[PDB]
Amino acid sequence: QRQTTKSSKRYRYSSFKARIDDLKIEPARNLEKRVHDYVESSHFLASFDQWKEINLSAKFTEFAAEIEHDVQTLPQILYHDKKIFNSLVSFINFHDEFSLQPLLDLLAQFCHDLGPDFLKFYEEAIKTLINLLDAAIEFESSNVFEWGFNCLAYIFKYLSKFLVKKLVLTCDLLIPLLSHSKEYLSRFSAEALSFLVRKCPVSNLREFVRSVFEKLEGDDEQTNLYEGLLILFTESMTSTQETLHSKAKAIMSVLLHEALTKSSPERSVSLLSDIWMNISKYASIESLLPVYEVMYQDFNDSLDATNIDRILKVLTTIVFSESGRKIPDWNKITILIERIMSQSEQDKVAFLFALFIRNSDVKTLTLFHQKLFNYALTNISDCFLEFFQFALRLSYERVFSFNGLKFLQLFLKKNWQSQGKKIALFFLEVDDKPELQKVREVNFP
Amino acid sequence: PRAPRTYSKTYSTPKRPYESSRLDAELKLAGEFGLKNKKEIYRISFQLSKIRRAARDLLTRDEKDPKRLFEGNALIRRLVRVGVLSEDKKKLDYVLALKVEDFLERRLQTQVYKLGLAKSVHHARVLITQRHIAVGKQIVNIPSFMVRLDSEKHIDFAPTSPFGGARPGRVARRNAARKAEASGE
Amino acid sequence: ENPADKRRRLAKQYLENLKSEANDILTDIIASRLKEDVAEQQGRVFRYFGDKLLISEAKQSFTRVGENNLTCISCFQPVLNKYTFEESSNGDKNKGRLFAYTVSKDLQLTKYDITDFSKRPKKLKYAKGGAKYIPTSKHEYENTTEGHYDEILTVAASPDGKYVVTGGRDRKLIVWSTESLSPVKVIPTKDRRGEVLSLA
Amino acid sequence: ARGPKKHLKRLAAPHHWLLDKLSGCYAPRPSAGPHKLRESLPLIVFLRNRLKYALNGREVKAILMQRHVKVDGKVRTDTTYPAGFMDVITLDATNENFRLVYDVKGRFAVHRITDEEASYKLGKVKKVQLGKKGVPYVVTHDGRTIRYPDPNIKVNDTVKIDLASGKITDFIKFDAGKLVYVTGGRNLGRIGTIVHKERHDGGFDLVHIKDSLDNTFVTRLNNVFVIGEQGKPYISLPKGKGIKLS
Amino acid sequence: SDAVTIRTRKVISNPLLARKQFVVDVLHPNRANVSKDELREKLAEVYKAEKDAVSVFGFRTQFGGGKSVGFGLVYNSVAEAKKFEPTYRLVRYGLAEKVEKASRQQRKQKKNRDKKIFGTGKRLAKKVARRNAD
RNA sequence: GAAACUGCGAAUGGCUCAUUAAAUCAGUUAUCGUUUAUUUGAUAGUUCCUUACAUGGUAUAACUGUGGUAAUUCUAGA
Repeated sequence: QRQTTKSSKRYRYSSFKARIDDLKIEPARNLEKRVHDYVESSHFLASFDQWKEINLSAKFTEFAAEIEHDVQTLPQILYHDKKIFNSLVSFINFHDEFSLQPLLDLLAQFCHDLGPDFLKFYEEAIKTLINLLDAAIEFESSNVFEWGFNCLAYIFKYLSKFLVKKLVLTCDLLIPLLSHSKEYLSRFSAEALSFLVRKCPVSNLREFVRSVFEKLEGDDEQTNLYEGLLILFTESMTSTQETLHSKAKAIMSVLLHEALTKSSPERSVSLLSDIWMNISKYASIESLLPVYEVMYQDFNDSLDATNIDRILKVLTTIVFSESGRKIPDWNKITILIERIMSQSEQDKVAFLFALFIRNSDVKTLTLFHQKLFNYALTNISDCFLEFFQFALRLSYERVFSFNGLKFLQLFLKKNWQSQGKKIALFFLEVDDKPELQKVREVNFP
Repeated sequence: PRAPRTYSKTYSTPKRPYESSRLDAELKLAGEFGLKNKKEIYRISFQLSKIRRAARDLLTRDEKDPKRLFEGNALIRRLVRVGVLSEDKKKLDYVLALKVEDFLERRLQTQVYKLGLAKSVHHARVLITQRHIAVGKQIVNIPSFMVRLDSEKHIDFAPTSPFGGARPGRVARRNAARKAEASGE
Repeated sequence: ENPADKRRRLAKQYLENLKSEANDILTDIIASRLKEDVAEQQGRVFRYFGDKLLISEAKQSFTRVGENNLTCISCFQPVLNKYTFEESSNGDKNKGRLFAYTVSKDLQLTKYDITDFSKRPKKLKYAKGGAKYIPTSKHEYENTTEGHYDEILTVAASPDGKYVVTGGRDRKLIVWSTESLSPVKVIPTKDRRGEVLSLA
Repeated sequence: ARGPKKHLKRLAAPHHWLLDKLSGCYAPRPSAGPHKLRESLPLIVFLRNRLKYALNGREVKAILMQRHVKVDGKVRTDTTYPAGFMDVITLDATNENFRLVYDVKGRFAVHRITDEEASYKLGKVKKVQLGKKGVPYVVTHDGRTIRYPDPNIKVNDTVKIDLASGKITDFIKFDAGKLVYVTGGRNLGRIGTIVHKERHDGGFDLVHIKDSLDNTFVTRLNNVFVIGEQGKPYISLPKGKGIKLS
Repeated sequence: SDAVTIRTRKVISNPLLARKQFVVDVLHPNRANVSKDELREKLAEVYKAEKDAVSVFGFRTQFGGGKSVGFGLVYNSVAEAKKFEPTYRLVRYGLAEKVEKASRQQRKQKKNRDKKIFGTGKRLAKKVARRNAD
């Protein structure tokens, strides 16, 4: 229970964790009268003059002395490129908060001026930034976290096309901050790199997805990298207020293919499933429908391989996600189910069938319930009793309005001698509940 | 429970208020300088009485006493800035020999009449209080303004007025609108 | 396609020109040139040609004019911005054409071309006053007759190369365009003795 | 009255605050604290009437509750805290330290102060005593109790105190020929070397002081405050260095 | 003929309340009394802050006219504006809302009545309701 | 976040000069003759010592309900 009903006073306390949990990153979600984009004699010089007025600290005053003698114009910046940057990096490594605000703003704007020539300072700029952020962990300051990650967002935004072309080196740089063992570091770094992921086109995106799945199998033992990748991709898809967009459906297609390859890790398939879970909980069905089309399309493309259990994993996630309120057509889902069954020609099958029995539509179950229980009776033969106990625990009255007793009797007639102890355990469970009197009523071989 | 602002009486009736010589004196002063009040003449005579009393006491004190030097130099420079005491008379004896005609000549309506923005002293008074005359940038409409020397060079008509500047007054432009409509009919 | 990249491109061409001029001078330096082109902005004298001048051979040329009693001259010289990088002059048909504007007691304003430092000032265009611009009220604030009617006395050319403004004993102050010498605006001084003596 | 007063009229206030006599009836009664009532500067007077960093008492509350003001190393949030004489008031966002010290005209004086000088603070050892469990301490002129002093520290002797540890760095004896600041009385703000302590018994010991233009005056031992040796003030004096002129 | 000319003096960067405080001299010849809305727009354009950050108050036209001297404040963000401004000035500039309350006498009289009621009141209300119901 | 318990404040402020002629008061002293909420700075390992400290016990308010009375910032029983 976070602070929900605001009070009448004006100055709340707002502890540090509350401020971080309130904090987000996107300055394009934000907006104001941006001074550096507003006045244009030189971006660095405009921001420098505003901060010379605003800030009165010893460290920024010394920096102001040096570089105020150096820069007054754009060829002066373009010539003394190295001196300015090394002085900036010197004071950021001096690590003083009162001066840490304007130097971060100036680093962003200095890159904006020095655009496609910044790519030689860019690496150790990022290094000093992440060292600053770990120092900020040591001295808790939501201000410092907000400034530093806004500087990273600005650098990504200003050098979009080049880092997009070279995406795998950027995440190779940010993995010490993406897989960091703090929830907010992984959250913010994932949001920034998520903006770049949204900006990237399809081919470099495919390369990046393949590389990051390989890196996740490398960090099999790590779970916080998994969580960081999850929050990264889900924000790249969800980025708007209620509607994921066309870049999100393209991202979903790329992730679907490169996860349904026979080389991708099943942990990465679980990551794809959790991404789909977050998206299904977030977005509405009108904005969701083309993503559903893409998913059904890619299922029909690659349904026939050694990836059938993998398809089953993603499909169980789909049918579970929230309810039928996000699912367009259980008829198409039924076609997929029969396709997967005919291709299979176990436990996940029982889970899928139980989730379909509980969550799907009765108007489709009226014509699929025969084939469903026949698929269960054929394929998951030993598992059918476990499936039936799970179904009765999830929703008993649905199968009871349907034909649970008859299919149970047919299963008993077909097979009783292999798992009679399992039969006894099932009946031993179903005695105590007063809601299974038809199961108390059923007949025997 | 506030602190009291201080007020002060600016004039003072003389000892014998009815005396033929002083009545004709004030008639001469009022008609010559365009005044309106024994109140105004007593205002100036009270200021001059205070000044000459201070100067007399600084005379009676010892020469090169620091009290005399300090207060006498301050009094002399204030009078010189007013313009009543000239440059070459920078002494407490001439401060003793000043008079009401000097002060009423440093007033503003006398300066406007003397510089020639007005035909008479009463015309000068009317101009000032109709807000036509500025001293530098500031519109003054007080006929007892006591200019200094630099200000005395700076007196001129005001940029708001119809006389040294913008659009004519309501009488002129109403007459012009009337003549325009009468030529239209 | 981005304005920051356009500024960077103009600055890079400027730096190419600086390195080439440093090489031709050689047949430190670039840093000093940049510090100079900024150091115009600080208020200290820096331009130090006090002894490089050769006055003993300074070539002189009188040019006699037609009207009588030139009163003032102001010459417009186009320079280059350092913040943006286009030029000082407005049009593209000028490209740094040194102009001069002269005003004369004959109520005549005249623009000469002086772009060449060997030939004489060539009279490009002119505009003359006269007595048809005398105000009909003569006693009012309105003095906005489009010409000059008595004794123009000072000229000044705007640095953007669009306007040149002239003022004289007629207590007006007229801003003329720089091409057709057409009077775009006329501001009375609104004073009976407000004669305009010198502009800057 | 049947108890302690809580209000101060405007004209009742100490004169050296330079409080103008029309902006109200009450002046910030300085809360009980280290310094006495008639020689203390509340933080509202300092921040508003002197630095002009605030326009209202509500802005002084905003500053202090934002926790910017530190008085002798520690954060204060009471707007009428009695910041007295020889004080260190650091504003961090403005990067300034202020030694509060008197001027020649008898008023308090902002003194801009660097970090290495703000790190310490003088204090006039005024009561040396033996406390419980047999430990000795000194009581300086701002209530600061410092256990375990040097054995040579006596009454009326200056002690330079390290602030961030509350400890005694060193001390300056009271002999003739030291540099003496005068704090109360007619001559307050006149820095002069002490010539002779005229000492009476049961009365008040007067002190004959002679300053750099070799002018001589007399004050009391209560108003005398030792700064340092001849020509070596331990603190940085304000402009004019405490010399009364004509 | 007319061009409002704004100049600022005594620009004190006050980083404690995150603002810049100055003194605005307005010259408006052949005109009167430029609006605080217009001054806030123009000061926002000058100082590159937002109009919601800029605040001005206390203007005074001189005798004769043509000049009015005042005061201004420019916060470093609209967030700092909403944090440090007074509520009456936020009401002026339209940021906050003018809350609706009863007059001083009405509030004090309701205070005195509720001061005379002890407890919540509802058991007493049931008691006197059935009492008058007898 | 109402109510009520708890803590603090209500001893300041505002008004008036009735009384009082070494009394109040003004200037000057003393407390080596006493109390002091608050503010500020310091301050308290006591290890053991014969038969729960991962933390003892009672109540009462507000509240639910039953009432009295012409009536009050009245209150009773449970």
